[PDB]
Amino acid sequence: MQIFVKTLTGKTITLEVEPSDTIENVKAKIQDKEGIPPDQQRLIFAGKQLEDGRTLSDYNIQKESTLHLVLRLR
Amino acid sequence: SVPEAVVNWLFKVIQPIYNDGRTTFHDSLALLDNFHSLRPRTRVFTHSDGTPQLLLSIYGTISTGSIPVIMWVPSMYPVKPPFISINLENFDMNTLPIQEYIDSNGWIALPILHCWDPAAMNLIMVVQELMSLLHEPPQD
Repeated sequence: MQIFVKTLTGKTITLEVEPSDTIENVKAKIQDKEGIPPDQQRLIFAGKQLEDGRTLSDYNIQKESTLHLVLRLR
Repeated sequence: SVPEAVVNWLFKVIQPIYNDGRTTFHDSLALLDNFHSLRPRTRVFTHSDGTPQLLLSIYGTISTGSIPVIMWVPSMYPVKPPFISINLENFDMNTLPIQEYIDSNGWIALPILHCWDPAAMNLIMVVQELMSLLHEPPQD
């Protein structure tokens, strides 16, 4: 299953995922492609900030969905 | 039809949020009066750019013959149209024809929302269109 992750700089990212993939696994995949540490990542979809422990399936995220990423320093 | 405690609360939370509080209040109250299966609450909406914003949302089940939805009313309503998502809350994810109408951003692609005229449309009409969504094939 393919999904997209859009960034603030208009940049877009393509990821290969499964519906059972957790948000944490998705952040790990983003780190692999962009080198961004998971701790700086905030993923947002349909008005909600996604929780690391939940899965894509839990948010009804389907193929071709577009998630938004914003980075924050804790 | 609508408890006065709800009417008063509705007027209250709308004032500091909406640019057009009179229209938002009129349209949202009319909606609650027409569809008893819908309820209101405010919740923090997180925008794509990360900005949090407290907004009024209306939620509940709508008949199509049924689907649980969450409708958000943007602070610029009616200049900007409302937006609706299927309400996954408490469902056994092991489940829809409605899915073919959900855009990549997770919103229900209701035609009326893309062909929006802020001077002749309201929230009630939006729900009405949702009730007939399956009568036409998914556009884009």
